[PDB]
Amino acid sequence: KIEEGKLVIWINGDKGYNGLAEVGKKFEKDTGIKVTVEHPDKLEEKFPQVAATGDGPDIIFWAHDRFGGYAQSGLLAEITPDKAFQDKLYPFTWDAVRYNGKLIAYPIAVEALSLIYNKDLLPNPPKTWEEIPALDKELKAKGKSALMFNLQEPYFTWPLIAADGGYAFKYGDIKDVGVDNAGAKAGLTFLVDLIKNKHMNADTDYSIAEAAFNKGETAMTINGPWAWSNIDTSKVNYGVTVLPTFKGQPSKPFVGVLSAGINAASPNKELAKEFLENYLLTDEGLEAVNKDKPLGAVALKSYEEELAKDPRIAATAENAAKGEIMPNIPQMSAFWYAVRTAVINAASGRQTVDEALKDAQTRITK
Repeated sequence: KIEEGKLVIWINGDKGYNGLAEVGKKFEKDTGIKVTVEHPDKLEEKFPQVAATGDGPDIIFWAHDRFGGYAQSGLLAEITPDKAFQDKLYPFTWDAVRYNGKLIAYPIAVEALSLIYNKDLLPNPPKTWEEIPALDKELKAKGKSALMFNLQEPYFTWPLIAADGGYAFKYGDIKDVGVDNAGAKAGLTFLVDLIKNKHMNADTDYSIAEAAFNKGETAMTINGPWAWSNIDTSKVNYGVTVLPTFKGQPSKPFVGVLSAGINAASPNKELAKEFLENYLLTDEGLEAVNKDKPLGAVALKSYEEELAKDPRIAATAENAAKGEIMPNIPQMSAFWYAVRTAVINAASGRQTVDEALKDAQTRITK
């Protein structure tokens, strides 16, 4: 099964696995324990198959949303950091790793959508959604549009739909979803109106929105940190800020937390805890991973205050703190399917905000 006296770590190849490997050697030279870092493909799929037979890595890195399912099968060890350490990280990053009331992973990085704007076309971006319809009319007078973002994926529209009262699964509880409540309806209605008044096209997807923004056709777009590299090479003078409010309340973008779990079958749990708590989750450890490939916003308060010197990271973290934690539970799949259909049928008059959303509520509660 899992070897004793060492650490095998799994993380995705699109991360700073080389940087994490450096943090490992730093551990080796300090204990004599070899830390092997691997980045298998479909690792999010291989874990539940190797761990089930008592095998696999000691530590697995991945987005928090898949961890609920791992802990459901008892593949994850309940971690136990003391109050002192828990305080070194942002409180909300911890709610992302709580399952059935217990902590099942350490939060590493934070991710969330932000409002991106062309500083040349829009010196002062709108603080609210309600002021966007008007703004678009002004920009139309010059041949430019106000906003353009992916409308096909609920992941991009959820921020608005949930701004006022809207929410996925109630914190923990699965029989309590806020998809067809008054808030979600108000938000989706405002979204559909923008499409009806021609302020936005119902066929706008990711590629179209990105092209429009980079070619300088539209003033704003909603995207994540993974999109910045594209805009940089576009030269366009852009900025990243907090998302607009809707009816006085903040937009609720889903939050993704890159988490580090400990294999339940691992005989090196104490070592894993040592590595993660005193070697990785430190300003030096994270700065070694971030240098390889940026993590975005981090859960470690001390280091995050250092990364926030970037606008873009600071905006990411602000939007996240106000966001909603992606459904950690396994019932997540239904939600995405249900909401996606609703927004689409709602946008193309196939159904009304009431019908669409109501059908989505049942589909998820079943």
